[PDB]
Amino acid sequence: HTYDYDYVVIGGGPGGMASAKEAAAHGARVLLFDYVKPSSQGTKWGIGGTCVNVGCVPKKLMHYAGHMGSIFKLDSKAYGWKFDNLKHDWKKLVTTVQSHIRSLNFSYMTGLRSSKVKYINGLAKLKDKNTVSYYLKLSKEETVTGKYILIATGCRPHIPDDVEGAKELSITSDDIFSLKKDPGKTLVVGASYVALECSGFLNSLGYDVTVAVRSIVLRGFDQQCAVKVKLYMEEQGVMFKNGILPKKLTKMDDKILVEFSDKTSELYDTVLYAIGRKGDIDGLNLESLNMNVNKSNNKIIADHLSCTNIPSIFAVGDVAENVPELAPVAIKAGEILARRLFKDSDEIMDYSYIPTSIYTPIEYGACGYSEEKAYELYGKSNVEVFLQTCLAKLVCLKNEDNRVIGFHYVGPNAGEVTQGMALALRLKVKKKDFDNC
Amino acid sequence: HTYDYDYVVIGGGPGGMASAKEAAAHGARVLLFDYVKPSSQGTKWGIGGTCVNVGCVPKKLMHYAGHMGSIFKLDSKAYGWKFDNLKHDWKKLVTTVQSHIRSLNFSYMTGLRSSKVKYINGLAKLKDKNTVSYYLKLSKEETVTGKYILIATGCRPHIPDDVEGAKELSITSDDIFSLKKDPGKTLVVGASYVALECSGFLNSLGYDVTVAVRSIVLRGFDQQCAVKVKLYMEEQGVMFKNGILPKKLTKMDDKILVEFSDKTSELYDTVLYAIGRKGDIDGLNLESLNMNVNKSNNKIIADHLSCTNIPSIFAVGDVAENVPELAPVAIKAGEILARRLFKDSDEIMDYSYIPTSIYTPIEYGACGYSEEKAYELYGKSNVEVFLQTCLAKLVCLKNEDNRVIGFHYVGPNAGEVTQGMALALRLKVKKKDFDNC
Ligand SMILES: Cc1cc2nc3c(=O)[nH]c(=O)nc-3n(C[C@H](O)[C@H](O)[C@H](O)COP(=O)(O)OP(=O)(O)OC[C@H]3O[C@@H](n4cnc5c(N)ncnc54)[C@H](O)[C@@H]3O)c2cc1C
Ligand SMILES: Cc1cc2nc3c(=O)[nH]c(=O)nc-3n(C[C@H](O)[C@H](O)[C@H](O)COP(=O)(O)OP(=O)(O)OC[C@H]3O[C@@H](n4cnc5c(N)ncnc54)[C@H](O)[C@@H]3O)c2cc1C
Repeated sequence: HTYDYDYVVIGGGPGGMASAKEAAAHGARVLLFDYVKPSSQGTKWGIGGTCVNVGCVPKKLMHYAGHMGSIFKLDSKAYGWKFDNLKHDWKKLVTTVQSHIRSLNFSYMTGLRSSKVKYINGLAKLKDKNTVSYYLKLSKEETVTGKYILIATGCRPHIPDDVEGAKELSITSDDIFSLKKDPGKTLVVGASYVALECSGFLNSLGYDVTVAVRSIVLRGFDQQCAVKVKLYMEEQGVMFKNGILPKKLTKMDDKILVEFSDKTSELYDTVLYAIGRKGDIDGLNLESLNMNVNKSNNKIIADHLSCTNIPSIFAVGDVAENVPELAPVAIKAGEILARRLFKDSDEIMDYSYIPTSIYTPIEYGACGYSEEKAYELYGKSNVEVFLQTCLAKLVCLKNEDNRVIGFHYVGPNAGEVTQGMALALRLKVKKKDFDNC
Repeated sequence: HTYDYDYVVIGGGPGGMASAKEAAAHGARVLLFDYVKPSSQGTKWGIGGTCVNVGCVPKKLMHYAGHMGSIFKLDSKAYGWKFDNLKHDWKKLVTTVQSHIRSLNFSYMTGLRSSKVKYINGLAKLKDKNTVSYYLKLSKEETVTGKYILIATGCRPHIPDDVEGAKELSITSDDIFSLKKDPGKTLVVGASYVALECSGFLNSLGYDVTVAVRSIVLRGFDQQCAVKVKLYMEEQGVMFKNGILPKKLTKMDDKILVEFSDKTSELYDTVLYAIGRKGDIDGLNLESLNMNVNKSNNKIIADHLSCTNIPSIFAVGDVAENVPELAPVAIKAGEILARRLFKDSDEIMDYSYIPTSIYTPIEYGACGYSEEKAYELYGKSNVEVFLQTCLAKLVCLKNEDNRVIGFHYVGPNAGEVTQGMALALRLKVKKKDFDNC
């Protein structure tokens, strides 16, 4: 009618993509934007967003490389295997990782045209409630109109501005997976699942890794398991600086001089910041429409309907506040919105009992409620916990037939196990059913 | 005062163990026998039964050894890991395996007395409805009386008697996990999940294996997958002799000349039989009490309640007919019987939806009815199938909301995936649930 496109998505990640290929799968004409702003270290990559280029894919691949070395050094010789001169080539791992990422970048290209979604390689910005201005990447504007707009820009790794040298001298998850030079003696700053996973496979590869955590590691997860992971990581050679953080970074002849709140200065080889990520919003001119944005984390504020502060606009994925930063949790929410918008669907997003799996030296799969968080919502009185690397932790409700609220496992292949249990939780499994299984 | 014991258990395997302890855990005077008759190659072992000494445990340890290699060969180098002079010491592996097996041997021993279950290391024989005779291990016979008697003697590998030289020249699973000398060029006769697993890890270790099958592999599971597993094993270097079996085995300078039905005669270093296992009942004197036994496999015929024709005697584990040969399936079955007997329990053993995992080169975990099993039971119009190393087979009912009845996954970690999804099936999952997951 009087709109260039019915569906104008901003961001080519799993979410934005997942929704586009869905809106076009129901007739609607969809225009999709995706442009990778270079990292703080000038690193760039192809179409696919975070998960593919600097997330799940490269992360898991790296992990595997680290797990091999771990298997060789711990078990290999005990199981009758004999080998000589065991060494690891960093550049070989990267070339393999980056090679695979590129074969996906192309695999996703030939995917858009197949779904017939007009893809433009340019960074977009909000011109008007129904209009989207953009720059094709030289900068000359080009405007477009759409019946509905989706914001799926996700987030980008956060680096502190108050810390002198941090921004310029350190790297992030954005750079590590395509890093040319050897990581060398590495300092990892943060306690996220990313921070521990990175310092996790770096240590397994045989690097001098050191993690600086302000307070706790894996905040948001069950802390009885979090502590077991940290202890294990410490036994494997990962050293933690508890309560100490970098105050300033200085260059010293191809080495980084890090000064901690400790007043202690230990010069490292590579500094990696993984203190969290904040939504990529600053370039979307949102103040011009007074959108509901969370200042703390820079995310769009979205109701479960996925509707924004403005009726015309929507938000899905890592940009939405309180929405778990997972590839799958982002794909579905995008699928549903497409049906809500173009198939007159009545289904709404389900954010409960989604399983996450941290790929640390010792894996930690989690689905449902933490123990402590289950106490806040239901109280110790009404919450019962059971144990049942063969450790498993089941958190269930006292008052309603010990129905399982949460499930946590710190063991080999936790990712695999937790995924199955996740479906059992949705079917409202109960301890009764477990012991009798 | 009537009998010497309240409970007399013949068999020290998983089933016998689990039961005796559960019986003693509720106030019953329990006597338990266990005596490992030497293999056809004179191989003997400590207390714990099959799973521990010549089953699950060792099998899994061996597989893991082979798996390492497979990682070295296939993936190691691609991930930046370099090394020299890769070799495998068979002896080192057995000493590691056997060491662990012995650590368990002692664990269980100290466990029984810890649960106060009078244990005799003698092989038993039925004297009458509630009297058991046994011989210490010259001979003397000691009788003992019991209110309830349980037989849990499991099975032992089968070697054909019609084939000349087989019994004397060839080996079985009883032998391999403690084999002094190298297996060398190995011929594995049979297609059982044991048959494939063994030839699998032997192959992964780097031996010249050869599997002679009658017709099909893994009869009883979903053939669609059984074909995948065979194909993959072939690509990995396993040679299958289809529809060709040995008709005679001859000795020759430390090698064995195997003459096949093919009219072809080739020579191997080691010939392993895994064509199936038959219940160890022959020496129980059961035919004295006209027991109901399945003639083809020498198994006791069991009640849903684990009852024989003789109400004073019960049967559990692997000796019972149509009872799946899994360590867990024998424990739960042996623990219910105990409660049933000594704690007036009204509970019955459920056999449906029990998960198995085949540790072949490519793992294949299964749970629920097979595709052919489903059809014959429910009908093709009634049943629909859905397919997801990333592919899973779902066999669900058309008529009742596509409730899953069979889950088959051939992948990296089938065991884990199958285990989890197993519980889901018991909760009566639907394809509708899976799609939503
Ligand atoms: C190291 C790491 C490991 C992870 N591992 C896992 C895992 O194992 N499993 C899991 O489920 N999740 C994992 N995640 C999280 C997962 O990657 C994200 O939650 C998922 O990618 C969400 O995608 P999204 O569409 O919401 O945002 P994104 O995937 O980040 O997509 C946003 C895209 O839009 C583009 N863009 C941004 N701004 C603009 C603009 N204004 N104009 C045009 N284009 C723009 C960006 O280039 C970006 O590529 C991991 C994350 C990280 C960092
Ligand atoms: C190679 C192999 C691999 C396997 N892997 C797995 C697996 O991975 N997972 C799984 O769940 N299951 C596995 N199984 C099956 C599992 O081992 C059995 O199903 C389980 O051990 C059942 O034990 P049971 O107590 O019923 O009998 P058994 O374990 O065989 O116990 C019977 C015991 O009684 C003793 N006995 C026999 N006669 C007498 C006598 N008259 N007097 C005194 N004692 C006697 C025998 O010496 C024997 O030790 C495997 C089996 C094999 C052969």
